[PDB]
Amino acid sequence: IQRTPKIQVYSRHPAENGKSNFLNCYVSGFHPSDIEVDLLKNGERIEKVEHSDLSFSKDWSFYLLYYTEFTPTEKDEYACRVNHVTLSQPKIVKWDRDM
Amino acid sequence: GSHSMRYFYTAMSRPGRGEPRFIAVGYVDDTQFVRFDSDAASPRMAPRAPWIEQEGPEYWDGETRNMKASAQTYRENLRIALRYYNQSEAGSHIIQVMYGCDVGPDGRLLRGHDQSAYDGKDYIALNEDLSSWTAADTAAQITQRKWEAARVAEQLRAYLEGLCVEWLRRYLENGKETLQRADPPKTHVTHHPISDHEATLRCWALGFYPAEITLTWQRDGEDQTQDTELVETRPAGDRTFQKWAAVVVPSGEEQRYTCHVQHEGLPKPLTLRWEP
Amino acid sequence: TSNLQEQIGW
Repeated sequence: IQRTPKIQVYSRHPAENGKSNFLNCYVSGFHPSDIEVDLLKNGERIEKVEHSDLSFSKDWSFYLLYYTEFTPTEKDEYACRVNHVTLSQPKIVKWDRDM
Repeated sequence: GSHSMRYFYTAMSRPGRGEPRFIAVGYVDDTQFVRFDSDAASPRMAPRAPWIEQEGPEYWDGETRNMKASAQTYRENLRIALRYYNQSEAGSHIIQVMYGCDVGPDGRLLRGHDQSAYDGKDYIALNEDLSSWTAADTAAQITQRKWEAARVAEQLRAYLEGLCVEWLRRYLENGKETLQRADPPKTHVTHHPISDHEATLRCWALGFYPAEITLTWQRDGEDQTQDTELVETRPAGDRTFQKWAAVVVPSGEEQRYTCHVQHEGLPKPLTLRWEP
Repeated sequence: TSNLQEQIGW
């Protein structure tokens, strides 16, 4: 009856420090549709976060893109925090430049 | 090439928190172009792509009235489904609907679609003949009998073979600079040592449209299906998509591995390898 | 353009 979200955290363009970019958190494959997603900068919640309109795949599971514009640096850590009925506690996926 | 138009509806009950939310989105290929959300302060069918904005107020008013009508119908269907499955009024449930048409390069209908789901499971689907139904269970068989009695498939068939194909043709022309442009992937291979004995080769595809793509790793020309990590194709946020495929390779053996990329935007498939 | 809701329903 329920499917847990897959989570990818990545940037719109290849990251280089000091240049403007977009931080993406793609959640997909989940059911039901209610889901809570935060983008984090050094562990704290980013306020200006937009998301795509709810749609779904051929297997009926849902997907959403959360995104915000950011400027990466070498020190700043970014992450995506997701809660869903299938998850006992929120999952935090860290942004890795290389993935 | 070929093209498709799809509408997706989601109706989401929330007992104790108002009436079920109804959201609709429309797509051509991988490009969303309209949305409707009953939870918007002023619900309306709204543009989500530049080439639909030129449609006149009659278009937007007609689409808004239709989605309000659909919202009411699917709120009623959620109540009906509770009766069909002997379920209580206290739980939250979801109806989903997908329908639309596929056309070939010459704009003729290839295939029509109209399928529904209840709580993420198939419920009823119009068959490829656009005249009969497949019901998933004895509840959906009631709907099937109802729709057979009212000749619902005949109305869908007329829509799918007519207005659906004709509006898709119009949208494809109005948005031809984007809907009829394939953006090929920009590709490269990266290398990440894991240990003294192994390293990861990751084959990247970036900035491509449409989303359909094939990325494979071969070793000595043999596909590495079971040993390749393949992430789901993901949106970049600028229309385009991203994907990668990775293999763990023995140190020194990097050159036995080749990455193969197929995409609509590429005249010929690409073979890549790590180039230190 | 979306299909006109005929609202027979389930």
